[PDB]
Amino acid sequence: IKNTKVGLALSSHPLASEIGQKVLEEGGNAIDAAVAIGFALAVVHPAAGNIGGGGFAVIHLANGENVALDFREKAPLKATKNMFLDKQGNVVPKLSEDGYLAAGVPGTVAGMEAMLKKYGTKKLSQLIDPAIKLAENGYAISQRQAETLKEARERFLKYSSSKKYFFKKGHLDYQEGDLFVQKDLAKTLNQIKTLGAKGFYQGQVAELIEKDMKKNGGIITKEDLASYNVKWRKPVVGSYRGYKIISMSPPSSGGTHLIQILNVMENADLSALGYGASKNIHIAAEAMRQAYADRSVYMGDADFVSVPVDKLINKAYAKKIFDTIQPDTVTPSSQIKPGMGQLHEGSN
Amino acid sequence: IKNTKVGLALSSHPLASEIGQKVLEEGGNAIDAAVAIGFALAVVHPAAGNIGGGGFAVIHLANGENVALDFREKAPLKATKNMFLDKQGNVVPKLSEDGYLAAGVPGTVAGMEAMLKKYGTKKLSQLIDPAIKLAENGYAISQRQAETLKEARERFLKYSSSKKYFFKKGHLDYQEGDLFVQKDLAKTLNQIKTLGAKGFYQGQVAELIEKDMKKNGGIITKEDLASYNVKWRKPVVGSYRGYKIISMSPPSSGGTHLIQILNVMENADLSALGYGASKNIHIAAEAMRQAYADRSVYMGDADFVSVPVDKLINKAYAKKIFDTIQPDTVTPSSQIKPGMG
Amino acid sequence: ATHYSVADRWGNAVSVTYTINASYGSAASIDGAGFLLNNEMDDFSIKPGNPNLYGLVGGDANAIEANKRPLSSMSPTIVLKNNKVFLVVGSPGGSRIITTVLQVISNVIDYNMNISEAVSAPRFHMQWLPDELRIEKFGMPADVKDNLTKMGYQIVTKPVMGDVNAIQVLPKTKGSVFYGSTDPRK
Amino acid sequence: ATHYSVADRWGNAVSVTYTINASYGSAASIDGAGFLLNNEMDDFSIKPGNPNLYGLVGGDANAIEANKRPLSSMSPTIVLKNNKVFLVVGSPGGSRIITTVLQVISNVIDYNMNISEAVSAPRFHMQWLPDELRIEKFGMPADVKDNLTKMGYQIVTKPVMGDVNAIQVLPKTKGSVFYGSTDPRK
Repeated sequence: IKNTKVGLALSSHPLASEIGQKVLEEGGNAIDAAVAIGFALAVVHPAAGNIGGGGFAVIHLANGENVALDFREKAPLKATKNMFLDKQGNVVPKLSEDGYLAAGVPGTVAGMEAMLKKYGTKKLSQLIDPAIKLAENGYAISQRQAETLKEARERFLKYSSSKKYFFKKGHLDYQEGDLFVQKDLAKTLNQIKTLGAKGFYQGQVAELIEKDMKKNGGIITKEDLASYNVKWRKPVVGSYRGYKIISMSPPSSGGTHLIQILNVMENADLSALGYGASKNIHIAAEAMRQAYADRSVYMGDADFVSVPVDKLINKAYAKKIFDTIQPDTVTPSSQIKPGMGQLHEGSN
Repeated sequence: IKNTKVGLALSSHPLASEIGQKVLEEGGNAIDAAVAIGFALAVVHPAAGNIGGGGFAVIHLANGENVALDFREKAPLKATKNMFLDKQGNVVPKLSEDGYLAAGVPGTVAGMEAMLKKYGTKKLSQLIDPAIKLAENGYAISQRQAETLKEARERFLKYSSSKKYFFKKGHLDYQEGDLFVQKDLAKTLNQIKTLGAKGFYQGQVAELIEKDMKKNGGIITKEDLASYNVKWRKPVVGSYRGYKIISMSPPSSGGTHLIQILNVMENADLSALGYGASKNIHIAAEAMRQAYADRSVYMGDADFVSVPVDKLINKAYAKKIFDTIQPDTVTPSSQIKPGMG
Repeated sequence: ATHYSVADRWGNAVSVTYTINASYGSAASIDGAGFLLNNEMDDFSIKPGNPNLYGLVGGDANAIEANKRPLSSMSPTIVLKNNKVFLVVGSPGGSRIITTVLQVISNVIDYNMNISEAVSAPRFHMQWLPDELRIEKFGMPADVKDNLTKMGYQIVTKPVMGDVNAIQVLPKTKGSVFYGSTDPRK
Repeated sequence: ATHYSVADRWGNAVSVTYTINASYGSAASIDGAGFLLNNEMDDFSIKPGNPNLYGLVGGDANAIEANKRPLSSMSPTIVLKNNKVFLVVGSPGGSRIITTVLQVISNVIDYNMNISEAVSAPRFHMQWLPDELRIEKFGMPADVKDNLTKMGYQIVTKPVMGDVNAIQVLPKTKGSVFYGSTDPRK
């Protein structure tokens, strides 16, 4: 895969990738193409591509600036700390995983619009058309999609809505090659085409969301949808062997631990022994071990809790981690202390 | 790459693969598709696909029978043992490598026709059409092709014929994306379409071959071309962990040593340690070491020399080789005896 | 989750990972609207020390509060070289995202792999709990496994990790050449 | 050389390797006819103990004689399972053909790789003279190299070996599924 003219737009589904690449061919910028792909994947890759979830965009601008878009889902207005526990204080099995109470307030649609408004050059009406076309006219189920649909069967069967949308008549599994048409989805997408984000978060679609939630024990209402907000944030930034790393800040832990782990690894000359050497794997894996321990205590939505991002990505902390790595020997997880005695702000 | 209805035809050039795949879609058999591919690659992959060379086809038939087709080039009638040496036995540099004396009598055209006539269902005249279209109308030079043509430049420059065919006007390298058109090749392919193999081995093409050879110190003649013969041979056959291995027999060494090396490896449970384990690499490499020493003494065209194929693929011989492989040390090559005695 | 990467001719790059969490999210769709709901609530810590879908644990920091965003591991990333876009990279994989992405970056910077090589290279994974070194089929030969086991790792072979869609941008004598790789695991 | 593989719905399989020898053969074309001449004569032994373009040597067996066919390494191969087509495989690579093909076959039979995995897996090579273990970039980790070096191998990293085009045929309920792989080295 190569290009020397308009760049590249790459995703996990060739139809979606084609859509973004087209946007680049016609003169849209990376943000424009990013938006078209976001909606296309919502149609052609329903296991993960979505309008009912959320995510992050990390953006580097032609003028040199970096910005992060947080369109992560929010816990509903009525969510509570122990909402998934029983009266004994134990987890209610599957309550956090299956059904309507498992859902945070979707951010994807608000996120697509926000980045387009701020940094795009094209109109949402143009960028959403290919998605609507795929929804309305359909596409062929792939070998892999047939496999994932079958795996999800018992989960879909619990919900009348899903039994309608993701099976053929008679509740039959979609097979490789079958035409998959999603007209209700096309209807929802048309509302966003006409009204923008307000087409999802207000009006008829918001009503549909509130209604189905109330019918099925969810707590999301029109109020939660009206209250959904994206946040523009500073990405987390670091360096590795002269290269600048720009990644996602809280409420992702991803960028912070990525930078932290590379910071540890930077203290070894990995290049000396090359790919796949056990000595190299050991440095990385022990760095990972400390990072995920740190994650369990120090990471969350920074808007709501104190998150020591700068300390976690500090190369001096990484050097302390590297020094704790015993040659030719692991430190079992049982012995790992989150923060390594370095992330204490007094007795807090 | 997956197919559940007509099968697969796979080559190193997508245009040739597509040609073969279409033959399958149209109801042709594996031989029909193989012949279409052979001619297509002669146009779109000139570094290796060819009508001026030769090779082998190993074939398994629906009825269960296996066959091998030898369309390997033959040394010309005027070839001699010491032809690439001077009076004193010194190698004449590049004489076996660059230019007209380096060529054996081409077998490819004869081989394509032979397999088609024996096992095919379609006409040569039809199967060659896609190749002719690519020759006459052209195709785009790939990035890799631009690279390999550039690397061959100093060799092409030695021969006026290749300067005409493999450069653009002004003796310029073809670049990626350029349309490469081969009209004289299409002429040659059209003779083959119209006349069959005799369109290459006789008549005007044979005339052009013989006369260009004489002009340039080559030795291939019309008599060489008219006497070119394919040979239908038994494949070399072996087994490996319950699977049957069918490969090319002399004049290739490939099937014999493939089977010999697998036979050595069969004495270990490679699956236990899995891919890339040094213990497994060591067993395979020591088996290779003995096989290539054997190759240097025992292998050649069996129509002219004795080639002990059956001994080389004998599992008891392979076990003797296996017995010599030390757990933690090599058998240096200086210590290898061809045939082990 | 699914990751997509975009880089344009003016020098913009956009790295996006987005998700409904589990495969098909919560498995419940909004009737009349045709889309699946996320199960992103499971990315919170729902009880201290309780492992979630990816074996991740927490306490106070990632406890549920109304309107709070559940902690993610998504790592959409951009790497710069001399202040120019060099890599655009990310992956799905829940807890495995962070280690997948950093391995692809390391393969480029430490080992001089091209983007295709860097994406196709086998991946390993350690996330503290569970205390195991997770590897891929055919990913680690016996000699390497032996030496790591001697260090004290418990090695486990599990299904392939991640689905990287990445771009590598390289300067050409005039302008840029954009290289892309999808993931052979997908 | 170049290798191509064909398998049809009736159980026929054809494995073809063919060549003009070197890249572009002898580099000389037949004027008026538009094709390149082979340099297949270099596949003979031109002088006892003289190494050819692939470092191969010979003596009497592979000496030149009128009408004789020069020794090849080409290994177009078909593997059967229960008397049904299972693999169709081959490669170019001069002396390296034999070892390339056998490694692809071993990778399927011994390690249970699918045909794509079997073809993409790094390859090694030993041809007795030179007495060296030839490997590919990123193909062998330090731990494995160390152990082999201790055994007495001289390991050398050289350009990637071969260009396998292969088919694997597996039974399904109604007949067969055909899987193909081209070579990522291509």
